[PDB]
Amino acid sequence: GNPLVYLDVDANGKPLGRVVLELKADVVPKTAENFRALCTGEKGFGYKGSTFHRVIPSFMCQAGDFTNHNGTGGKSIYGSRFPDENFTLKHVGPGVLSMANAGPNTNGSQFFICTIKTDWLDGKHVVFGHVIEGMDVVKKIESFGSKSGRTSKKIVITDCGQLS
Ligand SMILES: CSc1ccccc1[C@H]1CCCN1C(=O)CNC(=O)NCc1ccc2c(c1)[C@H]1C[C@@H](N2)[C@H](O)CO1
Repeated sequence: GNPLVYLDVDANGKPLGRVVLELKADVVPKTAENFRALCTGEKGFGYKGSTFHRVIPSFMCQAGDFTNHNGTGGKSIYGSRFPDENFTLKHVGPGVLSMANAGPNTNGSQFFICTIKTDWLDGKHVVFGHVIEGMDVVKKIESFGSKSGRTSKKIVITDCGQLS
């Protein structure tokens, strides 16, 4: 079946709660596996201790640059980049989990959680899961963003892992 993973998120060193994500290994196994392993940290690196670096209200919350912490970095469990697996899943609404990229076939570790339907990203960003619970925590994160993407508090994934 599909993995269930979690992100525990702080704002300025104080807990916001837990986001639980289903990873659609049934549709995008390579993309799901990358995220799963970055949550557990089992390859020796991952999301623990990294930030939501770009948060745009009424759009999405972006994270996963655990190398440069500024939106330029991150890496996959396979290497520095990996191909777009498929575009079967669509950006249908709030809670969609999708890969950030620098154009075709540049998936690394950066990802975003949508807070609206972002259907204009269909065919460009690989969707690979969704929020199961903790959408209220995603809304808390969203509230510290701005149209520029700059956050008013430092938003950190303090812990993350796999539930099943
Ligand atoms: C910025 S609002 C926005 C507006 C329109 C479309 C998309 C976006 C936003 C919101 C949703 C996702 N997203 C974007 O994806 C923007 N694009 C980046 O932020 N790109 C940085 C980025 C991503 C992945 C990777 C690297 C660098 C590095 C490391 C490794 N992966 C590879 O090797 C390539 O270089």
